Amino acid sequence: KRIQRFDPVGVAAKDLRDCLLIQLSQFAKETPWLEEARLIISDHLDLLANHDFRTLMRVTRLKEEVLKEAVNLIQSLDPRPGQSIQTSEPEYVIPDVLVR
Amino acid sequence: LGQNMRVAFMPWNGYNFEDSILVSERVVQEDRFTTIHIQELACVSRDTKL
Repeated sequence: KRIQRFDPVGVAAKDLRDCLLIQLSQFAKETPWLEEARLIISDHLDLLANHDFRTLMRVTRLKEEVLKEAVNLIQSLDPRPGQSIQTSEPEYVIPDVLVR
Repeated sequence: LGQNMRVAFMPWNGYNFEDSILVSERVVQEDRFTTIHIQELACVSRDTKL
């Protein structure tokens, strides 16, 4: 938790969507649709993973076409934020007949 | 090549110790002798193996 209490959001996630949960927790409660976003992230993770928006609305009892905003808020939570640190890979291509 | 600025000959208050020039706020105001520059940069596309 202390490591997760460090940059970036979701450090040592292990379990998936821990970056999303950490970003949502870091996000202030003043943001709207945050409760439904957290509900989708915590336990409707499969519901959104299956893109089961109708099933998400039916199970989470979230408002129709309004839970979409919560799902978007959950989506904007830096998934694989740790992959952001890795940005440089060496270039390697062998032209064995180089038409130019 | 350059600005024709008014000056007067006298030392004063140590601010002109050996080889100093005392430009007051005036030449700041009309900002004569403001410098111009244009500098460039670029990037490449480089269709890669990855």
